[PDB]
Amino acid sequence: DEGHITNCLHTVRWLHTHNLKYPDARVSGERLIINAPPLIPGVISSAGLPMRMGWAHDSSDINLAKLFGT
DNA sequence: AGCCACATCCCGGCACTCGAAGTCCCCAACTTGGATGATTTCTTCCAGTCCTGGTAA
Repeated sequence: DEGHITNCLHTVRWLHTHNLKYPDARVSGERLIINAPPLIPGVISSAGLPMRMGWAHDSSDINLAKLFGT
């Protein structure tokens, strides 16, 4: 089903490393993809963690995004 | 060696004591024997309603 897979391929455009909408769903615009900052000895942060991505956009997609973003 | 600034130092001076009875010492502080049985601990029915999405067809 090229249509089902096409709808799934489209979700890739909004995979991100950092989520600009987290505290408030009203924020509108582009995604953010950045490598973790250099480690600071006195601070707990993403600097000590491996690279991972997530997904946010329409409520409807949830299932269709799972093929490539898992 | 002679001259000047700044430290303190000791005598004359000053002010206070201050109303107005005493109130007992010393050493000791208990051993033993037992704390109960038999029975039972509730049942009927019920457990609100409405407002407060973003995104794309």
